[PDB]
Amino acid sequence: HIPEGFSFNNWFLLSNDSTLVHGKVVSNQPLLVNCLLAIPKIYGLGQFF
Amino acid sequence: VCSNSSNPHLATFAIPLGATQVPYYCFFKVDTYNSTVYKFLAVLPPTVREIVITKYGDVYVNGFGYLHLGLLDAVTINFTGHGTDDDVSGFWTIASTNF
Amino acid sequence: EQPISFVTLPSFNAHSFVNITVSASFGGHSGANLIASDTTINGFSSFCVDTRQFTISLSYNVTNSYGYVSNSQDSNCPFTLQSVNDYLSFSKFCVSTSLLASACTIDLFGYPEFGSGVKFTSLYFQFTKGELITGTPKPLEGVTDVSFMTLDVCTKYTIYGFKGEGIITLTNSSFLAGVYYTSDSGQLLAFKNVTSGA
Amino acid sequence: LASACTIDLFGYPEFGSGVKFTSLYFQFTKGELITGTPKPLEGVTDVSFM
Amino acid sequence: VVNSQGAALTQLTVQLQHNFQAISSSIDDIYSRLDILSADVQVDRLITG
Ligand SMILES: *[C@@H]1O[C@H](CO)[C@@H](O[C@@H]2O[C@H](CO)[C@@H](O[C@@H]3O[C@H](CO[C@H]4O[C@H](CO)[C@@H](O)[C@H](O)[C@@H]4O)[C@@H](O)[C@H](O[C@H]4O[C@H](CO)[C@@H](O)[C@H](O)[C@@H]4O)[C@@H]3O)[C@H](O)[C@H]2NC(C)=O)[C@H](O)[C@H]1NC(C)=O
Ligand SMILES: *[C@@H]1O[C@H](CO)[C@@H](O[C@@H]2O[C@H](CO)[C@@H](O[C@@H]3O[C@H](CO[C@H]4O[C@H](CO)[C@@H](O)[C@H](O)[C@@H]4O)[C@@H](O)[C@H](O[C@H]4O[C@H](CO)[C@@H](O)[C@H](O)[C@@H]4O)[C@@H]3O)[C@H](O)[C@H]2NC(C)=O)[C@H](O)[C@H]1NC(C)=O
Ligand SMILES: *[C@@H]1O[C@H](CO)[C@@H](O[C@@H]2O[C@H](CO)[C@@H](O[C@@H]3O[C@H](CO[C@H]4O[C@H](CO)[C@@H](O)[C@H](O)[C@@H]4O)[C@@H](O)[C@H](O[C@H]4O[C@H](CO)[C@@H](O)[C@H](O)[C@@H]4O)[C@@H]3O)[C@H](O)[C@H]2NC(C)=O)[C@H](O)[C@H]1NC(C)=O
Ligand SMILES: *[C@@H]1O[C@H](CO[C@@H]2O[C@@H](C)[C@@H](O)[C@@H](O)[C@@H]2O)[C@@H](O[C@@H]2O[C@H](CO)[C@@H](O[C@@H]3O[C@H](CO)[C@@H](O)[C@H](O[C@H]4O[C@H](CO)[C@@H](O)[C@H](O)[C@@H]4O)[C@@H]3O)[C@H](O)[C@H]2NC(C)=O)[C@H](O)[C@H]1NC(C)=O
Ligand SMILES: *[C@@H]1O[C@H](CO)[C@@H](O[C@@H]2O[C@H](CO)[C@@H](O[C@@H]3O[C@H](CO)[C@@H](O)[C@H](O)[C@@H]3O)[C@H](O)[C@H]2NC(C)=O)[C@H](O)[C@H]1NC(C)=O
Ligand SMILES: *[C@@H]1O[C@H](CO)[C@@H](O[C@@H]2O[C@H](CO)[C@@H](O)[C@H](O)[C@H]2NC(C)=O)[C@H](O)[C@H]1NC(C)=O
Ligand SMILES: *[C@@H]1O[C@H](CO)[C@@H](O)[C@H](O)[C@H]1NC(C)=O
Ligand SMILES: *[C@@H]1O[C@H](CO)[C@@H](O)[C@H](O)[C@H]1NC(C)=O
Ligand SMILES: *[C@@H]1O[C@H](CO)[C@@H](O)[C@H](O)[C@H]1NC(C)=O
Repeated sequence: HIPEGFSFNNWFLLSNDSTLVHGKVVSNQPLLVNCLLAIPKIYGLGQFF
Repeated sequence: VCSNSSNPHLATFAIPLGATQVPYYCFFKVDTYNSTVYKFLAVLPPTVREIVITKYGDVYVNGFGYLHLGLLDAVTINFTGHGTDDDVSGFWTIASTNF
Repeated sequence: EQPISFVTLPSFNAHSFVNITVSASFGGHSGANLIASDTTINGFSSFCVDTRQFTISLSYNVTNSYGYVSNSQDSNCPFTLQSVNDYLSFSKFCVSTSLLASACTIDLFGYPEFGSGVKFTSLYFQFTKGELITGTPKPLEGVTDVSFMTLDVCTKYTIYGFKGEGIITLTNSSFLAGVYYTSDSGQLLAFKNVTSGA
Repeated sequence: LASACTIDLFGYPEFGSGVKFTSLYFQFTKGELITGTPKPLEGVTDVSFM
Repeated sequence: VVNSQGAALTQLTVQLQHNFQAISSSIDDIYSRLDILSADVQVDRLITG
């Protein structure tokens, strides 16, 4: 689970068309995380996923 | 492959590039074992923050889902990540998102 | 005299001409019956568009003793032969003379006034909704961005595949998400200028 | 055949064009006397098992 | 009771978006893309519903 206390400034809802200006909704979204990499160096060597 | 009005070969693909040099004109090269064609889709937006790619071929930019493709299996990433470039690295975080 | 406004995603002038040509004769076999009929899509049996802007063109080459052949079209797809030149937006577009999966059939009939009419051929369209393909009646010359509009007047607008009638105005709002905003009435009231953010 | 639906088979050899090999017609009626199993049952006197 | 009386108006807009066995819920969209006959039949269905 994602920890609480995040502004989520660089995050947006996954929408095919249009966007909800304000409100609430429940849907399946890509939120569960297995691993996180930050301040990276290795992808400059042709990293493969 | 994206270039700022510097297209030694993409200019042949798109003779009337238009606009000016400041905006970046991006292209998708359809490389395969039969042809190496270059396609133009859109011009670089001034600001890009979050980019999402799905396993089913759907790409999402700024929560739009600009393009959709077929089945995907792997990907390769390269830039100037020469150890000391992480300070001005263009990637903040990369994660394995799940539905 | 409603002004016309057309705005889509910013792109340069990438125009192509797709042509369907039909050639047949009627005055040789029986007058009311054909001899040979050939249909070519730019000299080929099938084609697929690639450029953002494309223009359809249909050409008739019919020979008969009477000299007059009535042309009729049987339509099953949501768009007709001439309606495609009305600022239509798509993602994938392919045309063929042979059967293809998930493709509707459009029929062309010729009546040489001899008493009997015949179907020349059948057309198959494989089309997907989207934005990367635009259908314009004529090419745009000396145009860097196809989008053009008029502000603060009543006008017939076609924005992002939705056509309506109204007055368009500029608002001093800032938003970093989406390209258009809709209400619970299906009306696309708010849209953003992607190049400028307005 | 009368009162028979059509099932189509398409082959795309990746050369750019795909073609339909043929069409299949099934004349079927609801009932009990015909059963479709993924595999045959060996050494079974009564197919019913639960 | 105040929320009960303030309700029962929002759903009136909802069924406008609903499509009654027609190509699209926008009458202007349908009228300018397909022949007048079937478009008239479909808009008759829409107005009746
Ligand atoms: C925007 O528009 C796009 C279309 O471009 C939509 O994308 C579709 O999203 C749905 C939802 O995920 C996709 O459906 C998925 O298909 C998977 C592939 O199916 C195979 O596997 C199933 C068995 O699960 C077989 O029966 C089938 O024959 C295929 O062989 C399914 O597997 C998915 O179901 C399961 O997924 C995982 C797999 O383990 C499970 O964890 C799940 O719980 C679930 O059981 C799922 O049904 C669909 O393929 C997408 N289409 C395309 C073209 O990409 C977007 O949904 C739409 N909306 C948004 C917000 O983007
Ligand atoms: C698919 O279909 C399109 C539409 O018909 C075809 O484009 C037309 O091509 C024909 C010739 O094949 C053009 O007819 C003549 O073309 C000459 C040279 O063409 C160039 O210049 C014209 C403008 O003059 C451009 O439109 C064209 O794209 C070329 O850049 C012209 O010199 C001729 O001009 C004469 O007629 C005009 C009109 O009467 C006069 O004003 C002139 O003074 C002169 O007398 C003539 O136009 C035709 O113009 C093309 N139309 C368009 C819209 O492009 C494609 O060729 C066809 N492609 C395939 C593969 O089938
Ligand atoms: C909001 O939506 C609108 C809808 O199109 C878009 O507006 C863009 O930004 C400006 C706003 O008008 C426009 O582009 C600019 O045009 C200027 C003037 O154009 C010509 O004007 C006369 C003819 O009347 C010519 O003689 C003159 O030479 C201009 O070419 C230009 O000054 C701008 O750059 C031009 O000059 C430089 C000088 O070096 C050249 O290098 C350039 O190639 C170019 O010729 C500029 O082109 C136009 O309306 C839109 N421009 C686009 C889409 O590129 C935008 O989508 C959005 N608004 C903004 C501000 O983004
Ligand atoms: C309208 O259509 C006619 C009919 O031509 C053809 O009709 C169908 C059978 C079908 O194949 C169509 O696709 C096709 O248009 C056009 O009239 C002639 O069209 C042919 C094209 O097939 C032109 O080229 C010819 O090609 C033949 C195959 O190689 C060749 O044998 C021909 O040579 C012979 O031509 C005549 C018979 O037409 C014969 O009398 C001669 O002695 C010679 O052997 C020829 O190279 C022709 O140039 C077209 N014109 C003539 C007069 O034949 C027509 O051009 C087209 N467009 C119009 C009317 O605007
Ligand atoms: C994300 O991108 C920004 C934008 O480039 C990065 O900011 C950059 O950070 C580096 C080092 O922190 C700056 O280099 C140093 O700047 C100071 C002045 O602050 C200067 O005195 C030094 O000599 C050295 O040049 C760089 O200037 C700065 N960029 C800008 C435009 O100011 C940021 O580091 C990136 N973050 C990650 C995690 O990569
Ligand atoms: C890909 O398909 C095309 C046509 O079926 C073929 O590619 C050609 O390959 C030869 C030899 O490598 C080149 O000289 C040609 O230039 C290629 N064609 C094109 C259009 O570029 C070949 O059959 C296939 N190539 C594979 C399977 O590797
Ligand atoms: C990644 O790109 C750099 C360009 O500077 C190149 O030197 C390097 O060989 C590339 N890595 C791979 C694995 O191709
Ligand atoms: C893009 O512009 C930069 C200047 O900021 C320049 O150094 C670079 O060479 C340009 N891109 C290409 C492909 O030339
Ligand atoms: C937006 O800015 C102010 C309020 O923020 C307002 O007075 C002004 O008239 C608006 N400008 C527009 C709508 O162009």
